[PDB]
Amino acid sequence: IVGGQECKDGECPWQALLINEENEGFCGGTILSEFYILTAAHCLYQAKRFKVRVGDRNTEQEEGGEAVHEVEVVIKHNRFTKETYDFDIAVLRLKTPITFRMNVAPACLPERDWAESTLMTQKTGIVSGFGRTHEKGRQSTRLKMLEVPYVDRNSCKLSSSFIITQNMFCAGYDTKQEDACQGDSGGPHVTRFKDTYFVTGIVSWGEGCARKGKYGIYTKVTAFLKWIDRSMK
Amino acid sequence: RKLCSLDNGDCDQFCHEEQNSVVCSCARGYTLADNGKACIPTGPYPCGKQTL
Ligand SMILES: O=C1[C@@H](NS(=O)(=O)c2ccc3cc(Cl)ccc3c2)CCN1c1ccc([C@H]2CCCN2)cc1F
Ligand SMILES: [Ca+2]
Ligand SMILES: [Mg+2]
Repeated sequence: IVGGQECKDGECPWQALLINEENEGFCGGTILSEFYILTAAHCLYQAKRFKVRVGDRNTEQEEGGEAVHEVEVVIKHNRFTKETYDFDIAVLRLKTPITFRMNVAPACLPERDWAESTLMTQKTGIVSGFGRTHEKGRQSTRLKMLEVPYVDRNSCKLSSSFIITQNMFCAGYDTKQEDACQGDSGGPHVTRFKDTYFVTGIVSWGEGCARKGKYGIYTKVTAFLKWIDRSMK
Repeated sequence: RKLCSLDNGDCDQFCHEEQNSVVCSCARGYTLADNGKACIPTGPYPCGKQTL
């Protein structure tokens, strides 16, 4: 995350971190329930074997609430292609259930029609992760969040060098230096409605980070609600 | 602005229009309150709530 703020105690409890053999985060995820994590399909090629960490806000210390979970089942969208980044979604079933607590809680899955009419029409959403804090830099040791305006679909298509499919949406800023970045992929985009946060996107891709005239591109969760529901059953 | 377009039908969460009236509902882990509008958590860690 470029710009934005630290996630303070209990503020981003649905954040999950995918960690490789070396115990380093390489992608984010969203806690959906005690057994399930939402992530980006493209993250599944960035590590041969990986686990999921929850409850972490600082990769340098032990806060007492961190928990590592092994993955039992990886459910990747079969239509995902590296070429277009379309269908950039995957669900992970964990071997053991997540114990909810301070800094560990699921984000709500909304209903489609309502999410599209009421959540996606809000001014902003919130993106979070342990990703780079500058286009060129190392992964953040601290969990960060950033308020990102929803971007008009027309403006986003005009701004993009590549096709923005109906499974994608844009959020962020035209010129202001704030955006998601490398390592934030797969992480949560949530939208607040009456103090309840609903998952609305998956950090997917961007032409660099916080570039002028470019926005962050997210998987449109509302397009996959049935698929997610089936994957969880 | 009418029904669900009028301040979300006064629903805490999901708003649907059945017939010509508002029907509220909630995400899993919540129960619809007796007033048929508010959503009440069933446990200490309901989805979408910061743990503050
Ligand atoms: O995601 C990134 C960039 N990597 S990043 O690590 O800086 C990054 C990663 C994820 C981001 C997510 C958001 Cl929301 C914002 C910035 C990001 C920046 C570099 C270029 N890139 C990228 C990936 C896939 C595509 C495909 C689509 C059609 C054709 N190919 C296009 C891209 F530009
Ligand atoms: Ca820690
Ligand atoms: Mg920009």
